[PDB]
Amino acid sequence: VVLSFELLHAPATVCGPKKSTNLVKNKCVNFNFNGLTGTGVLTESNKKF
Amino acid sequence: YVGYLQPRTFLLKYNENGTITDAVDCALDPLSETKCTLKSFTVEKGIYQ
Ligand SMILES: *[C@@H]1O[C@H](CO)[C@@H](O)[C@H](O)[C@H]1NC(C)=O
Repeated sequence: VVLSFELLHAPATVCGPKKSTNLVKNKCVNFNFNGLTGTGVLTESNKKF
Repeated sequence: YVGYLQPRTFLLKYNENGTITDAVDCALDPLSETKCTLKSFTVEKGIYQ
């Protein structure tokens, strides 16, 4: 069985088991949002997606 | 109306809202090529390679 992992700029929806943690604000906290990983502070964003 | 798509390079302008307000088709005419080269919808007086 050849599992081809096609990854690109889209909602992955194939996310192997991982729990969720309550969101935090105004604190430099490591974040992993649906595979997008990084470090920084999270603030309410006024931009209109 | 029916049209056909072709592989082309475009310069898209996103406003503060986040919407594509204007676009430039680089290969349409030399002015558009200059705009795409300069990365600006306004081109000042001069000669541009
Ligand atoms: C773009 O943002 C401004 C900011 O006040 C707002 O007034 C305007 O309605 C927005 N444009 C649209 C199309 O919603």
